[PDB]
Amino acid sequence: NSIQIGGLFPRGADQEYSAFRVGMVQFSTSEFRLTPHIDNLEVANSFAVTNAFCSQFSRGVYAIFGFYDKKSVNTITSFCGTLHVSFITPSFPTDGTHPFVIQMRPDLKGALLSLIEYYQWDKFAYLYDSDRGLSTLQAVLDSAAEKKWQVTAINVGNINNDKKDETYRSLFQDLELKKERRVILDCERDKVNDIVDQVITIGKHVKGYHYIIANLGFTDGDLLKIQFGGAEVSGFQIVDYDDSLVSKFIERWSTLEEKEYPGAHTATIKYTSALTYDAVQVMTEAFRNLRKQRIEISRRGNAGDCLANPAVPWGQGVEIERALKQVQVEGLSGNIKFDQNGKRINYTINIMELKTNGPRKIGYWSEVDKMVLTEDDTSGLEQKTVVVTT
Amino acid sequence: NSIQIGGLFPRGADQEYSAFRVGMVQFSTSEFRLTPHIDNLEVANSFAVTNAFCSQFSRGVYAIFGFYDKKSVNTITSFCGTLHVSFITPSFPTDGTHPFVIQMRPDLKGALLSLIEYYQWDKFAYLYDSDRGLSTLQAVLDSAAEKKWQVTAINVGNINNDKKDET
Amino acid sequence: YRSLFQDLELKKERRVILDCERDKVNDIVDQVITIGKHVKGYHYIIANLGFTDGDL
Repeated sequence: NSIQIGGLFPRGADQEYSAFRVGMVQFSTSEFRLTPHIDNLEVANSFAVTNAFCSQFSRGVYAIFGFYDKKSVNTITSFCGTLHVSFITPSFPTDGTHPFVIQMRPDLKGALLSLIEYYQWDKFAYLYDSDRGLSTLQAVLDSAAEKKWQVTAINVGNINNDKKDETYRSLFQDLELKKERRVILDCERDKVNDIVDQVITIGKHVKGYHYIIANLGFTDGDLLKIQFGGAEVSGFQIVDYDDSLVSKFIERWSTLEEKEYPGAHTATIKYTSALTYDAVQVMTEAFRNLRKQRIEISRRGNAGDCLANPAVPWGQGVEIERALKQVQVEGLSGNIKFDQNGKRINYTINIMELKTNGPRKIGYWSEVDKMVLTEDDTSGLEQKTVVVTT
Repeated sequence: NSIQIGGLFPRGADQEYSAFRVGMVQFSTSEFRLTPHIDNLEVANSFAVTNAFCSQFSRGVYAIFGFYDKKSVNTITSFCGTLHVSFITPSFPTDGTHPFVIQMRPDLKGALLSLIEYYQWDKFAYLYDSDRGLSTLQAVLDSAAEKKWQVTAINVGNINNDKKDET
Repeated sequence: YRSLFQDLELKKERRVILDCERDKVNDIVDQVITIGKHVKGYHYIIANLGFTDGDL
């Protein structure tokens, strides 16, 4: 039983495509086989997104999948909201509730809030890139109202690569006027690298400074460059490597030849690709749930124009979502659950700290339990509580 | 020499369309007269936007006119940039240098910062709707850094109208 | 290297004269970068004619 689905991907997202095919291999079943429709179009062109979308709609695919730009999110929400076509996504969570918008990336901001609550910062700089969405900034500012924080947010993503240099030295010099010791970066994997590099060159990775890297790729980042600077560094990890299923994933992940699956022949993996690999599992789990519900879904693949007026929804697709959010299985990120809005729920994220020996977990942020310190920290290994009689 | 053009007026903007009619009256000329393709569709719905857009595109209209949402801006920019079709809007300006884009609103930003400098303020709240975009926010914060300003921005616009009083 | 400069910390040295060939010069400099001991309050003296020849 072929089951056609979409397969949008940004170019240069090779690791995700590789892990995607890995998902196709790992979870293939005799009962039916998925029929991906790969499309390597840039997400920057919303029109091109429209093109691929109508294209797969012509394919009559029962599902569509891919990344999206903040520039593109409104388009996907508009169409999938209109045509009642379900759409899973690794990308950052939608700022607004929408139908047919499953989203693999857990909300991160609340954990960030609790994280600040732990360090009890009163004031700090806050760098950010626009591309993931400014909503996090809106959050930290709203908190800043209640928490009387004097945050100094600044965008950095406008800067050209060609002059990507002095702009930083000018920037951090500005931070010196406030003598900031505390900054939360909020940038892309690459921008994280360049920023850390410039911090190295200016030497502000010395003890007395501190940093917070607002993303799931904290372990993914190459932090070895600054491990010894004495400044403390901490971030987030959706994917524990100590997990059994994870280590098992690594056992084969390293093995794959790069020629077939480039970027895969490594000890680790980007969390995003991991979310992809999980997402395929979720999809296939849903379709497995369909036949058990014995619900026919054999819609015509000749959907015709997506621009057709009226754009009548095909109800079988509408049925699909009803199952999709109800799905629940383990993945590389661990357990996953969804709200009626398609946002992830009941997720828990592993707070991380870099240390001289290497990076280490210290606690986990539950959706309800918020920050929770581990058992390691709360002990007497290096130092414990002393009873003073007086 | 009648000349086909687009028409994309969001619902509930009657005064705008009326003004458009007055514009059609004041500048009508024998050399040519415009042929509007007026439409009343939700600005928020990028899908419907694309629908009417491609619809007029089927007309092959030599120009298009209408507004856009901050959500929809990427749509129309992506199209005029791709389709090399000219377009004009009275909506708030794009943050980027987008080809085949015309826009009637001069940026209020520099005048705003200037006005700030005139009062020589140091501390202020900054209430904002999301809808016109956060560019002014990025700007006022930018000037805030160098000027040692203490901004207190807040997103009032997400509040539900059902209880738009308690908040 | 890290063991080495840590030893310098016991004397809290702010002042060091390197005297090495340009390759090991560059390496030691890189390590100084990684350990971050190139902030204000430290100083260095590179004892060779290649002071411009090396990256700085």
